[PDB]
Amino acid sequence: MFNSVLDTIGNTPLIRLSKASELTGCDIYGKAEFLNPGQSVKDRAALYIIRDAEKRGLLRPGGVIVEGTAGNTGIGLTMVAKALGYRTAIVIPETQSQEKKDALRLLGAELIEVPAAPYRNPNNYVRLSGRLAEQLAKTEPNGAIWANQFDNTVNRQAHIETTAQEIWRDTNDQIDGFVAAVGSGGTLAGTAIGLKERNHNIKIALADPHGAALHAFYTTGELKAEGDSITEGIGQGRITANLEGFTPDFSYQIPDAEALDILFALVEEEGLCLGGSSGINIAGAIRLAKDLGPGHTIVTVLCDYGNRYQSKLFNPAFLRGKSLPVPRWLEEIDIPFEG
Repeated sequence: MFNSVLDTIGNTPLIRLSKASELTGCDIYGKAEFLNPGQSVKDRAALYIIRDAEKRGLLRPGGVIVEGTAGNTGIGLTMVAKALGYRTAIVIPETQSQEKKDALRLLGAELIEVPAAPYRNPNNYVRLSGRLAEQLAKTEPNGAIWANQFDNTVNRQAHIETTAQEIWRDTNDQIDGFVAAVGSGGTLAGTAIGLKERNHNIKIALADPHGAALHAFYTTGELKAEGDSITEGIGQGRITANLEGFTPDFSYQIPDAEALDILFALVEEEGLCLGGSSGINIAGAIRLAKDLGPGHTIVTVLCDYGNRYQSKLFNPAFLRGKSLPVPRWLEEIDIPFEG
């Protein structure tokens, strides 16, 4: 029933979050986007972006897709590209986890590592990937397109047409609230459009880590960032094109300790080891449940696995340096060798 791995993208299950549901008197669920074949939520935008470039005649067999990505979008793009007969040129900051870079080279991406840089600096990997697409388009006979996830609204469109419909159908029209953190804004803005189209009374919440500017913008009008977060995949300092015209009904600023407490307990109590953005998202789902009151159904997103972030998110020495909680179980049996 599946002609290729592309047919396994999406249609992900809702997993009940036991301790969060018990604490709030609500039914809280996390959408298991980590069960996508590329192992993250980004498979959805990756498919839609490449299909859009095809339908517009911008990609011909053997063409190249260029993207500035911290990793997940690169993995999703290269998987879809190889299945459909295209190539990828991936600009990634050199600071990202080795596990992510290896996955990209194993899948066949052409990998270009650059130093980390704030968006203000033109050598920021996103702005730089735009100029790389412009450069390669001059010499690629089969096309060279800029995926441009942050500002290509086909990203948002993927979540309008798939994520929101799956959530609407899987909760049997009973969902009361949806909450997610923002990177490009595709997940939150797109799911919100699709959910509110189905029921304008659904409440939408932003979950924002320290060091992002979006909570301040929506609540005070100022794009002001304070502190920093060790979570990765999220944290946005400008209104991207995917965020254009979006306003959340609730907005929460989640400190790292709150998200990590949830993540560490989820490993031990519920057998789930998830990335930093999932801790921010579940923390926001609990906040939303408290504002709505008991008896409601809330859905958030479990964006990727915790594996790829062990050296920081689950590292005692690194966490202690930032005064963050430490996984208790990472803090002497006689082996019964014979002879």
